[PDB]
Amino acid sequence: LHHAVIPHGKGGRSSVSGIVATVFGATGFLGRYLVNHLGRMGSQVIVPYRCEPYDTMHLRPMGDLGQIIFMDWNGRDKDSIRRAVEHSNVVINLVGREWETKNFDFEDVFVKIPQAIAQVSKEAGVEKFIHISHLNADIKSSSKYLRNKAVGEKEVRETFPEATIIKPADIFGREDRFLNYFANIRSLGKKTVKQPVYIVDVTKGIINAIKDPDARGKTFAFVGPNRYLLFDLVQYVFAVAHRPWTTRDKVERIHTTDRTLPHLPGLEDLGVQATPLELKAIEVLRRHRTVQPAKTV
Amino acid sequence: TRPTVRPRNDVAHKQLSAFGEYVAEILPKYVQQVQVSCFSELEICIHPDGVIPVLTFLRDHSNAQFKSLADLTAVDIPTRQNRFEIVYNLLSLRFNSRIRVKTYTDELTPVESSVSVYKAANWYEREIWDMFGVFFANHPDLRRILTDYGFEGHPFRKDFPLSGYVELRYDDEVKRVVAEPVELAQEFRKFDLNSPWEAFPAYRQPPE
Amino acid sequence: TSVKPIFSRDMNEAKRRVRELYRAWYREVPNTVHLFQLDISVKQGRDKVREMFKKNAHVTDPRVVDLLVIKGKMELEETINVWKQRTHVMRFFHETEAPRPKDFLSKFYVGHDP
Amino acid sequence: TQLITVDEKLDITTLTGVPEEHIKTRKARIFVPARNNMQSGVNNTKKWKMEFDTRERWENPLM
Amino acid sequence: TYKYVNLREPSMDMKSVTDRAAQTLLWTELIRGLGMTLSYLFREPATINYPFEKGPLSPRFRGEHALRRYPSGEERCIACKLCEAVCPAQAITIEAEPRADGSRRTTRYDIDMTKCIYCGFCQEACPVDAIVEGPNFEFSTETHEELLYNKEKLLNNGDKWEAEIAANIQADYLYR
Amino acid sequence: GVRTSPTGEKVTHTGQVYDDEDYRRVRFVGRQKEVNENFAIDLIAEQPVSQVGSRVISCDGGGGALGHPRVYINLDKETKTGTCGYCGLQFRQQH
Amino acid sequence: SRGEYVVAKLDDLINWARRSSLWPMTFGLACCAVEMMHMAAPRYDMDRFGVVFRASPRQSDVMIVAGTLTNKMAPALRKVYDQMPEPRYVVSMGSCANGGGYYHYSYSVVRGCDRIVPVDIYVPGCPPTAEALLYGILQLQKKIKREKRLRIWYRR
Amino acid sequence: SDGSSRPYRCKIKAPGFAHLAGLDKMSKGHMLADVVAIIGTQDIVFGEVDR
Ligand SMILES: NC(=O)C1=CN([C@@H]2O[C@H](COP(=O)(O)OP(=O)(O)OC[C@H]3O[C@@H](n4cnc5c(N)ncnc54)[C@H](OP(=O)(O)O)[C@@H]3O)[C@@H](O)[C@H]2O)C=CC1
Ligand code: SF4
Ligand code: SF4
Ligand code: SF4
Ligand SMILES: [Zn+2]
Repeated sequence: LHHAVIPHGKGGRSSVSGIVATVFGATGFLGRYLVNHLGRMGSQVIVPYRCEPYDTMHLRPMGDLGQIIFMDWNGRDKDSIRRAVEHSNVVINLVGREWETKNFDFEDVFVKIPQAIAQVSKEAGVEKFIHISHLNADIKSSSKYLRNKAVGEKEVRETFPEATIIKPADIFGREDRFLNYFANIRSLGKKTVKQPVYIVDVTKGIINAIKDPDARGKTFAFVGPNRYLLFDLVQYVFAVAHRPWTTRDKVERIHTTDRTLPHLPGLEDLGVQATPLELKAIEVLRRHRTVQPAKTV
Repeated sequence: TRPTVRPRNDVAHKQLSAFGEYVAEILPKYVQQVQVSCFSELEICIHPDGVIPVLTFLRDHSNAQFKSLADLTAVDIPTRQNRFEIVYNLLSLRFNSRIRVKTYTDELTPVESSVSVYKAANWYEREIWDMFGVFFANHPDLRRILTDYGFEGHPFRKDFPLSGYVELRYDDEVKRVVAEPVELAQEFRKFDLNSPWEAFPAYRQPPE
Repeated sequence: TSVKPIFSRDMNEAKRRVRELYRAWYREVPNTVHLFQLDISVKQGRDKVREMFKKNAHVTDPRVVDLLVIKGKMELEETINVWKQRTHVMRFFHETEAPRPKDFLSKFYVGHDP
Repeated sequence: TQLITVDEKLDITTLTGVPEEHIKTRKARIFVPARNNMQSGVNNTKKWKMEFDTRERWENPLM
Repeated sequence: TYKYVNLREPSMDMKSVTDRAAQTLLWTELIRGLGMTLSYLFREPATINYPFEKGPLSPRFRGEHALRRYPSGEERCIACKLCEAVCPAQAITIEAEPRADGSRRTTRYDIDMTKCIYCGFCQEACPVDAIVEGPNFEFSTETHEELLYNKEKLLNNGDKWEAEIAANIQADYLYR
Repeated sequence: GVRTSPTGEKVTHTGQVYDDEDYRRVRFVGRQKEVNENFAIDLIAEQPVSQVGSRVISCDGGGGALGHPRVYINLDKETKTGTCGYCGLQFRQQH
Repeated sequence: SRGEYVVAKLDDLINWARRSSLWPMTFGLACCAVEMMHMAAPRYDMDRFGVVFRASPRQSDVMIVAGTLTNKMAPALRKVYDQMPEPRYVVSMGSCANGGGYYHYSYSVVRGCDRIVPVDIYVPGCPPTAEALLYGILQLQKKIKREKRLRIWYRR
Repeated sequence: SDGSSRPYRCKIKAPGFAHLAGLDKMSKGHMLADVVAIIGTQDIVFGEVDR
């Protein structure tokens, strides 16, 4: 343990937590929340960004001076990844897009990029690697999203033996795409069961997995405290919002039930209390305003 | 003595001493000490229980006419049991004079408000509360005026540190500015600048 | 030992003023929650009010609790009108603060703070 | 009479606004400071001083 | 020794009353204001063409801090810590040790330009004219840490601006 | 003349080089480490030694009021040249 | 190819359009606001740069934090910044909004306005001279001039 | 002054602090658009008012 990485302080903004974390794709939603949680305890965060620097502007007040280092990177440029991760002691992978594009399809964003990041981090001698996948990721799924997630997480686990794979079920928050997708529809009802998990709980679970040394090589499953049927969930969403972009893959994903994985550790094994939807739905959907809770199975 | 020393005034010293004797002999109930400084300033140290009459006398006597209120200053001296020194500064326009009235008050005991004498103090002592915690009884509207709304404690007390106990920073998770414990990037370097040698022989305290 | 009182002559009048201040705060809490479109429930805010009232409950000097009654009444009056923002109301709920270690073992692990 | 006989303990810990962590885990020290041995002056050793124990100060990671 | 402004009693005769009525109806003072605005339309404006033109400044101008050198190549500062003691904002941090040849020199001379108030106490307290509030003012930065100067940035500033700081101090030192 | 530590990072005139295991070098990648190419000890190492004929010499750094305060240097010891404490110049007696 | 050249031309067109009409929101807090008003004098004349004087905070493009940002004003400044439409830029006048400056160790002063809002251009001084803020505004215009929004959008 | 080289207490009296204290009496019976002139006629600068 080097002297510059030994923690000090009282865990405040100006303290030292001794974490050198490279967060890939930190300009998104989960990346923004992870950078906010990492910067408040006094950690060194290295953010490789592909978009405009202005879109990274909101990442500046997340920490103290010099604790967030923005640098350019490219998905198919291995040397940029070697540049980014050769000084960090933990790498977090959050790269993912909900829809395919002309330059980056689902395979190149879910298979090639995570495997390349893991291989580069393995060659650079990093200590802790975290890869974010989906809970319902299966090889034999009907949609491309879960297929590519399953293949990518298999390749990541094969490439890095100590890779901690984190599987959120479905995440709701201020800048999410689950409750904001439902409330803005003004697809249909089915028999699917889902158990959403609060974004702050996922971020705290990731941070608690960073802190402990016993979580290396595991495969967690971040699921919410209560399971909801889709019809009651969308009725609750429309009732909170005081109301009377899409693709085929999202349509398939909405009509897929959330699987149960009892053999894998969850949020309670990391000391995280799963916040229910009824305590945060008002905060999430107060923007849409110009109530009985949903029934749980 | 002539070129580089400020000249001394003696007729103003005599007139201020005469008026101090006149005040001390005209209100023996509340006056405790009367002093005239070297630079011709008169200070009257009186009891707190006469905060209202004495100043009212200076507001309404024919020979005083201290119509204007200049200052309302609180001085915190922790080594006394009455650690707060409330000081009024009065200005008389007819006779063109300045006077200083001093009283002592600790944390818990209140002092009667001087709003009915000078209305300007209706703001001034309000700030005193917001800086010292000295309660002013029968004040019309006494609340904080300078510090933050959620501020705990009083800053100008000598046991209060220079930097506060909380700092404000914006958090995106709660989408709000929030208070956190203070953690400075650089500690305020305390400079030991007191000379170990005696400076003024005429100001020497007697030994214990 | 004889002192000048502020508002209350003895402990009973200070207790009565404590009761009246708590009654006014309990009346205000739902209106404060609704006015600032707060994220908390009514019972959580009343629990916070009770927690402050019982945290500041180990002092028996009538002048001290009289001054605390006056300061709480200033807080109540500031919440009567729209003088505070959402931040000043939410400051009482230490939500963004990381929970400090309390037991001896975790305090030994994190540093030298007793 | 306008005077009340109070024999209670003079405690204003709840009026100063200090958090509890800095009124129970701190050690106040009342002492007369020692004369600086490189000087013969003793004017700084005439008043009692109140000080607090030094807590943790670390190095800034940036600079 | 006192003059009564706004204590001019208006004339009550027919001439002044009729003239005031004509002023009220015909807007004569408004016509005077229009004439003044027309006269001030045609004057040449005082707009200097920045950055191709620069404002008038004095040799005593206080700007970016810099560390000077002797006319032999050696750094002027002797780590006497007067500037960090006189600094009202405590922007100057000095850490020193005796170097290889035994000379008393600095190892860390940090000026926090975001803390500094540009008061010039360091440039007058310095007994060897090492630190100077130089003439540069166009050094706005895009990042906060670029305004946190170490010893190397100040020495580079001194090496960059010595050719004009020496002339300014030569023109100014007889007033000090 | 500066040196080069074998991590690729330049050496300051103080002697401060980040180690191979120091993460703070991530603040330099994509940017540059600003150092001074004119070392003060090397710049004064090429100054000649002034030979005078007086036991006590006086130095003020040149220019009068634009130099350091005037200091007197004794040159009795012929083993070591008398070096000024402010400007670093050294004087030698001919005898 | 055709697409990259076309989006580059459109990018520099909209970039010139945005950088040539920067409408500010002046925060009249302290000394540096008076220095801003003296930069608005006929000698320096911001208005020839396409920069209007004293625009409403609901239509402004840039905000100049001139003065000390205390604890009692930070929620108001954050509310004003959140109300101002995208794209929004922040220019920091003085040492007060840079790092607190004189009042860095005061109990009720926010140590830099970077802790409340993202800050693009830091202008040093106490107060910075009027031509120094003019150079900072020109630096902000050059920072806008090299923006690559449409090229990144086409590449993504 | 306490005898050392530092001031014990230095109160700043503002001319505009007492001038703003009379603002409640200043604008009694006037229109809401007159306070931009009642503030104007008193040289009120918010530096020395708030210290
Ligand atoms: N729906 C959900 O919330 C869930 C998400 N996950 C997984 O969590 C991760 C994070 O999700 P989320 O925050 O919602 O995603 P976002 O779409 O919000 O953010 C993705 C981030 O990665 C970058 N990025 C995306 N595609 C590429 C690419 N081809 N090359 C380079 N950079 C790229 C984006 O850059 P830019 O700034 O240009 O947009 C952005 O910074 C993903 O891997 C996702 O699959 C898991 C479970 C549930
Ligand atoms: S100009 Fe004044 S405030 Fe700035 S570094 Fe020098 S002494 Fe300090
Ligand atoms: S006052 Fe001058 S010689 Fe002394 S430490 Fe400062 S810069 Fe160096
Ligand atoms: S930086 Fe200086 S000039 Fe500007 S507001 Fe602060 S004290 Fe005033
Ligand atoms: Zn010399």
